[PDB]
Amino acid sequence: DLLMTQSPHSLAVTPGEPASISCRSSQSLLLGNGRNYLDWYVQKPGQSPQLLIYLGSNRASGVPDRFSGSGSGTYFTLKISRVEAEDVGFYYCMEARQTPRLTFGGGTKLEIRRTVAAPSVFIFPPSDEQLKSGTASVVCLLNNFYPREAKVQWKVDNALQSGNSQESVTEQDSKDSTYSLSSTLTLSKADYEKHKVYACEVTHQGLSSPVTKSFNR
Amino acid sequence: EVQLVESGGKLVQPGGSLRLSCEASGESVGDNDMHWVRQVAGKGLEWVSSIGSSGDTYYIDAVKGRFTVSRDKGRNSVYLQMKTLTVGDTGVYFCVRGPESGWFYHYYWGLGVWGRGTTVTVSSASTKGPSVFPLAPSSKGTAALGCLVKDYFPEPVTVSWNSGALTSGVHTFPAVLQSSGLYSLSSVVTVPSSSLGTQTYICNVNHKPSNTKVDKRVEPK
Repeated sequence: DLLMTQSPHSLAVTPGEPASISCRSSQSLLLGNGRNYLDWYVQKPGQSPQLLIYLGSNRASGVPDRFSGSGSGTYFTLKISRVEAEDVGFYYCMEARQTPRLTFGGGTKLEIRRTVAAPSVFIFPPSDEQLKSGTASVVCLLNNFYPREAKVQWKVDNALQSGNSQESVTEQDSKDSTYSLSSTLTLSKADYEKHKVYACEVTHQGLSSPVTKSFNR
Repeated sequence: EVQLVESGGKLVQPGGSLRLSCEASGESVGDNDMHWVRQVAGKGLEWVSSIGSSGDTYYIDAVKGRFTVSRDKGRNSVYLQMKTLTVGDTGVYFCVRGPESGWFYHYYWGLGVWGRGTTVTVSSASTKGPSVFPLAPSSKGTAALGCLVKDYFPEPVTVSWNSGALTSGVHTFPAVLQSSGLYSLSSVVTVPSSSLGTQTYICNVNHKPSNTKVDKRVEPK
């Protein structure tokens, strides 16, 4: 079968600087009419994929001139001449030589580099409504930070927790290139009522030292 | 301008069957090749099947004999009948408009028009609607509040704030699978701390797979 290989799998780029992504086909995509049947698509966060380049080098309608495609035969390159924050997303090549049979490359994640931004941190106790049903979720929010790397530690009466929390992180924002993160500590009602002080301690490059938010049950 | 709308994605037992529909509006897609493309976990695109204007079909080996594409020009629609489904078939399925059938050697413009997708979940787990709890703003600038949407299956859940009027500062987090096999997520918003006394904040949760619509007031405790 025709195989489509993209490289790199991911890259991070400072706005204003160029990005290059390549696609290699196991078989030539050039047909006798001189045209290369290779397209590029982008999928931005929360959106369906959209066409960027068709037939190797032709910008699709509405696509700005920062995007260009080149190559022939079995090797193709997408270049973004000057990256902007709104370019964050996944980029896919696709062969159409076998039309109406198509094959997508595995995709390349484009991340945007920006200046360090400290998270704003918030802690939320469990609601009275949840506690009845025998469960207590404690939520720690880290809002609008960069870089992605962040450490969240839970402490209950100053005892370090392990094994009872889960994190979720947003996709990088298309305007300000930051992340937000939630950490949720799940305890039984009985365990939650055994202790008084609940704290989440956040370590991040943008903080001058780890920040602790806490509440007394 | 053509718009495509897929429907029919739902939770189905392993071994079961499901029919997806794609309805085109705006213009006829009767002369176009139409494609089905699927995506697991919001990453990766896999072409699955296509149908031409004349009803000719094409499939990847992994679905050949189990999937059947068909179309109805009078309803300006395309269909994907799936049988003997497996967990490897779970994902979001997009309908995509291709070139005019038989013309790609002369006129090929890429795959211009995609639907929003419909979600297929192959699992023996039960549908379960979420519980919605407030994340109340702290009594102690910028304030955060939110809603915790806990213990539901399958995906997806949508969250809006104040019936869509409030969009600035909203983060709805990707769902996380708990060890139980149920999903949970939070939606948070940051608002002027001075508005906490005068502005009402309501999170509008919709879990269509379970017919759950819940409005939760979130106020200072």
